[PDB]
Amino acid sequence: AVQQNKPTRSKRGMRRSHDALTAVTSLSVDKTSGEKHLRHHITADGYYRGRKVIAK
Amino acid sequence: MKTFTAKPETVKRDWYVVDATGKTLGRLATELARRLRGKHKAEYTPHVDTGDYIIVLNADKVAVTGNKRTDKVYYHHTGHIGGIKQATFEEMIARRPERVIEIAVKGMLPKGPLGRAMFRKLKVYAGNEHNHAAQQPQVLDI
Amino acid sequence: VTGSGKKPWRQKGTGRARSGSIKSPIWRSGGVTFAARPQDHSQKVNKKMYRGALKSILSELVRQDRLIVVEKFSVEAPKTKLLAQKLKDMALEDVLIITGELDENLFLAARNLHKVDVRDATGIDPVSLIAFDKVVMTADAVKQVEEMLA
Amino acid sequence: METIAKHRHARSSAQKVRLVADLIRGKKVSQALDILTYTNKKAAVLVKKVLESAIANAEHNDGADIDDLKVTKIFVDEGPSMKRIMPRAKGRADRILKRTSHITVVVSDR
Amino acid sequence: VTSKWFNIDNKIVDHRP
Amino acid sequence: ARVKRGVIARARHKKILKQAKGYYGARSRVYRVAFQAVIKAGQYAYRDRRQRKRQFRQLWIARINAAARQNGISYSKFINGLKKASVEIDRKILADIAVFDKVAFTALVEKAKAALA
RNA sequence: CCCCGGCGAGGGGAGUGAAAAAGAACCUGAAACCGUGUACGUACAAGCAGUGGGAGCACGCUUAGGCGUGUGACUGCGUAC
RNA sequence: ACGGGGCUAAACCAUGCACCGAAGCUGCGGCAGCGACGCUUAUGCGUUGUUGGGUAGGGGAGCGUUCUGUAAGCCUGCGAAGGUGUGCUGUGAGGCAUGCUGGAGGUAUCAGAAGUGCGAAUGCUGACAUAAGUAACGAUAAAGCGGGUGAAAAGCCCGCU
Ligand SMILES: N[C@@H](Cc1c[nH]c2ccccc12)C(=O)O
Ligand SMILES: [Mg+2]
Ligand SMILES: [Mg+2]
Ligand SMILES: [Mg+2]
Ligand SMILES: [Mg+2]
Ligand SMILES: [Mg+2]
Ligand SMILES: [Mg+2]
Ligand SMILES: [Mg+2]
Ligand SMILES: [Mg+2]
Ligand SMILES: [Mg+2]
Ligand SMILES: [Mg+2]
Ligand SMILES: [Mg+2]
Ligand SMILES: [Mg+2]
Ligand SMILES: [Mg+2]
Ligand SMILES: [Mg+2]
Ligand SMILES: [Mg+2]
Ligand SMILES: [Mg+2]
Repeated sequence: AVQQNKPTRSKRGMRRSHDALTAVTSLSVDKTSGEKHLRHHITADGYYRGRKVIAK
Repeated sequence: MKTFTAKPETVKRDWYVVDATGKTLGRLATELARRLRGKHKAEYTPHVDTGDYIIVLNADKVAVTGNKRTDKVYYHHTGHIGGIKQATFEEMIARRPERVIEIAVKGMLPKGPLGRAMFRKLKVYAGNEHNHAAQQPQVLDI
Repeated sequence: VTGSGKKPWRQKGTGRARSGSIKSPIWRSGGVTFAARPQDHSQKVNKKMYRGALKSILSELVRQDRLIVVEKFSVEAPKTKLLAQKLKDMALEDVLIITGELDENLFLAARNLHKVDVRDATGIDPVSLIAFDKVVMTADAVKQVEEMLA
Repeated sequence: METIAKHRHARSSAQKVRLVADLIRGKKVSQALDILTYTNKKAAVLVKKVLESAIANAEHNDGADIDDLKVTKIFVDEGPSMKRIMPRAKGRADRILKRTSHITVVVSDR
Repeated sequence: VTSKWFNIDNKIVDHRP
Repeated sequence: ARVKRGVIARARHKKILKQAKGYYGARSRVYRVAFQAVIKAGQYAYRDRRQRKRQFRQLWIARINAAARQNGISYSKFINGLKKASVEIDRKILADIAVFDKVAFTALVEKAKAALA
């Protein structure tokens, strides 16, 4: 099926009232490196919870 | 000169208490609907609610004439196919007596958002007691 | 219009409006509906209406003292500065000079003056008598115009 | 003082880039740079580069300080679309639009 | 292009003869 | 002599779309829709110039009827008594005194009662 | 020439010029269409979305006041071409 | 199977007096058509009577646009046309003045000629929407990891499965 009348720019932005992205709120800092990472993720230089887990 | 218009914030509203024992149902509802709307006031404006607050006591003692007590039927539909329900005047008084006065007055009020705000000013009780003594209602011998 | 006589699409079934030609004047780059041709815009004037208008025009110039009559108007050399100085003395700037027979010196002396036209008595026309501010006739051109005007 | 950076003819629909740009509107730049790092959107890579670019302009050209800057304005405009052909069943052809965008970021300390 | 296949088919088109 | 319609057509369209300010949706943006809306707005405005006279008089009668019954007489008997007393104030002014000067209005009701009685 | 960027695309300065919002996608740069900002309205309310009445709010005015501009709760009538 | 609420009259019959009720009639202000009669017109003024819903269709009077003459005139880099606002003005199509943009043309008056006015034609051309960030991403033979390069590697190169 297909529409009988063209939907308005208001009905189009009401449908999109739920499409908004939500930001990450909790950005944790490592205890030794002191830098930021996602919670429960290793830091970009290979630390996790104070210990160097990955020598890359 | 423009015709005077009542202003929703400045309008003055008073409280009245009515006893409904022995009064005919319809011939009391028309007096309520006049005063809920404010038709008794020189400042009456069609788009402003200028009426008064009214407490109706003894809603279960209201009277009807003829055989209306057994033969007046209230219908409503529940929204589901086949959902046509009915109640006679006698069993509305038994089950919920206030709805009888409220239903009657509601059909005599204007429809739309203003007629719904007028209906909020009517307080119907089945008994002789009310809780609004702090509002100091006046007796309305109507 | 250059093109083909082919029907752009079939008569029925395509869901588009009916077309029969790409040269249709409804289409972009199609023909003009009532295209022009070369035409002749000349009208007829009765001889008596043409001569009657000259007499009305001529008598108005006299009435508005825009007509000036002399018997002496010529220049000794075909020099534009000579005629321009002559006209300065007479207090004329925009002027039609009508002469019995046209001299070559006066014709050549006036070609470069754009406010001055010089004519023979046979070459007057209605529009030029109304256009110029003043008209100067030699009294031998005043003669010939009246026999021409019967 | 206000400083501007643009990315014109960015290759993404404005509706897709607008989702990312609404996240950092009115944020401090240090806060907005961390938000854009942890957003799993392609447009977040585009928006961040314009944000870093506008930050550098503020230092070099205008003598501004990073710690004061804030994302004052950000908006995404539609750009020209490129038109392509996609062939469908039974000999029909469709027109594909490859939409672009213009991304503008304004930072200011005030 | 040509007509849609259901608009050519007699069974679909000719339902009320 | 070819004439181009561009400059005249634009100004004629801009005249209609300025009268369509405040309308919803295409009615303020699109000429085919704004034209029909500006016509119907003029049809209503013509029709509602007659009705403005009917709706205000009907309002004055209701405010006289309300203030008169506060003095013990209905509208239909109040107006009749003013005719027998040869008082010629129109309803626009009576509805004005009812609200703003209730002591003058009482004097009018007594005059109506005296003539009617 | 400098700066961000991938020795990018794109941009911000500097400079030329009367003009660079004349920057090569370059005179003018309308409308549909899409956005950002501000003022008002809008989450108990039923329909050609206006019109007649109309409170409140915001911004200007000018005075011993109510006028202008925007918005429009509520209300009568109103089934496009 | 009263429009509804409600009604034992707020129903029906008879009599009466109020009042509401329309763009009807009256009041006030304005405009025009047609008659009649006259301060006298010189073809307009004054009074009076009356008329003014309109499709097919007939008659009358105009607005605006492009081009020609008037015009080697007039306005214009002290800012033209065009664009975009605001204010005033006419019974209407319209007109006039000005702020901002624009950056070199425009054109009174009175006549002349028209490719002279668009919302519709399943009209023609270009631009841009909607459905909608939705279906789909083309054989159900199938991938996994380590190293390299690189701004970035599921897909590129090497290796082993
Ligand atoms: N229905 C089939 C066969 C088909 C092709 N063309 C048609 C025309 C009419 C009826 C059926 C057909 C298809 O679309 O592939
Ligand atoms: Mg051609
Ligand atoms: Mg001949
Ligand atoms: Mg094929
Ligand atoms: Mg340009
Ligand atoms: Mg609400
Ligand atoms: Mg009456
Ligand atoms: Mg009336
Ligand atoms: Mg008529
Ligand atoms: Mg034409
Ligand atoms: Mg039409
Ligand atoms: Mg489409
Ligand atoms: Mg869907
Ligand atoms: Mg789905
Ligand atoms: Mg899918
Ligand atoms: Mg594949
Ligand atoms: Mg790998």
